[PDB]
Amino acid sequence: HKILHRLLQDS
Amino acid sequence: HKILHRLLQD
Amino acid sequence: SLALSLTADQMVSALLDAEPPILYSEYDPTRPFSEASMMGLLTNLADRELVHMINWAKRVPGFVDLTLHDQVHLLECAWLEILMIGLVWRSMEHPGKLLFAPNLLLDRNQGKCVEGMVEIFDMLLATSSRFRMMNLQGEEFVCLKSIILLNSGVYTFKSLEEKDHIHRVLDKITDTLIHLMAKAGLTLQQQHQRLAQLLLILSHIRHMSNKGMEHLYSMKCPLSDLLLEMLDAHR
Amino acid sequence: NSLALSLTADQMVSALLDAEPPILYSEYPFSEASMMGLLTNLADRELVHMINWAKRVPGFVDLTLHDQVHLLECAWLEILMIGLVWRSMEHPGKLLFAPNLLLDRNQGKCVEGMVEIFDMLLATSSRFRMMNLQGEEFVCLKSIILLNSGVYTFKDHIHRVLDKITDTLIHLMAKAGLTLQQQHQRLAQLLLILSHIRHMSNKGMEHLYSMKVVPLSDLLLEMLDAHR
Ligand SMILES: O=C(O)CCCCCCOc1ccc(C2=C(c3ccc(O)cc3)[C@@H]3C[C@@H](S(=O)(=O)Oc4ccc(Br)cc4)[C@H]2O3)cc1
Repeated sequence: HKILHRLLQDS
Repeated sequence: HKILHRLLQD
Repeated sequence: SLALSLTADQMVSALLDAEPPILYSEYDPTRPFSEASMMGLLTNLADRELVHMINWAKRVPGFVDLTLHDQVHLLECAWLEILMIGLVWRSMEHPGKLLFAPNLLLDRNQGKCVEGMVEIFDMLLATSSRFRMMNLQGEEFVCLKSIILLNSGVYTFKSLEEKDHIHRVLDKITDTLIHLMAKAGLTLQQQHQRLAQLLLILSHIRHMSNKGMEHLYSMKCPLSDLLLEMLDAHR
Repeated sequence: NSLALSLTADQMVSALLDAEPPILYSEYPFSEASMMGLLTNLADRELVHMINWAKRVPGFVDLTLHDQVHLLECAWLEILMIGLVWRSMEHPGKLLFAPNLLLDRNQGKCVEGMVEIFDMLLATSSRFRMMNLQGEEFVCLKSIILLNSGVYTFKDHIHRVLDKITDTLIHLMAKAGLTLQQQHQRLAQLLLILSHIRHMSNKGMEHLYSMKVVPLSDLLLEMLDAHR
């Protein structure tokens, strides 16, 4: 889980 | 100087 | 997908409203610059810009229709290109200077504080003067920046269906650019010529990103963890 | 004034077609050294014909020698790559380096770090194939690479010629029966691929000036030295 992945996943 | 020079003039 | 149901004007409105703000640096004018501190300033700035860029990308029509894996790939490939085109845009009306932030406006002599960065500085400056001569408009800029996001990683991805949607969106952005130019009074020949002129500049933006990226993963040899992950994706 | 700007679109196409360089052969199970030997020798012979081709691109001869040198130094690997991608169009999954040197990605694995470039090249070839790129469009795109890739590292004459080539590409699409919308859509699609070709050249160049193995000629060495 990359940081960019989480940030794109945040909601 | 540059071989490219001769090839662009010949 | 709702992105393919947008009119041309609705596309421009979506992109304009999604624009990220212009951030300030920590530049203290009294502190004498060094290589470490100037790179510190650019690095801190870019790191904060990345957070806004990620939330801007979510608002580019079509982007969130892609899988998360694809969204990650496009941003990893395009992030420095996108930072660079924004820098070049806000620097248009400052000839011979790059407007990194409203309080950080640098010429090429100060770019020599970081050995090897002046070559990139000159290329950025040249791109900025190119935009100025063309009189690039804010509506055209946001289209180009969205093209970079969708285009720059689409060739390094069972699933062609993902690449097909991105191409249909990219086609919609082309229609929108032509639409902008036709409203500006340009003829048909002028419309196709300007469209080509603008997309060819994307080749120089790719070049600058690659040259810059090459130096950034040599500068590795204070950065935050997101930027480090962004940088490592190119190796 | 330059004679290139008076050419009609049919005159521009025929001149570019007539300027096309010849397809070259390579020497008649690859190691890493033998693989790079074949490719380096082939690229070296192609460079000589590329310079002749460049002299025949309308408007190129009107530039000074300094400007001609800069464009070719900036663009030479891009120009080799679009040539390779074009030839490989009808060979899905393979790169046609020469008629006697057709390779797949598995053979690309013989040189450590090339398979990444190979896959990008293959992807571009298949993109061109799915688009049904025509040879007339190809010679326009290759001339655009020559004139565009270094224009911003120096200009007015070059941008007028580039405009002429845009007019020519649109003329080719109109002649092919495409609507107005399909014309500008296709124009953009082709020009965006040029950004990927720039990327491939950059990544390839990065590798070529890391391995200093095979007997690269002095011309090829000076052409590589321009990117360091
Ligand atoms: O792991 C560790 O220990 C840390 C390593 C990771 C640090 C990441 C830094 O992260 C970055 C550092 C610098 C930048 C930059 C810019 C920028 C910033 C914001 C913006 O809006 C637009 C452009 C502009 C354009 C780039 S550039 O191509 O010049 O880089 C260059 C090029 C040459 C040299 Br030599 C140096 C930098 C640089 O200047 C970008 C990211």
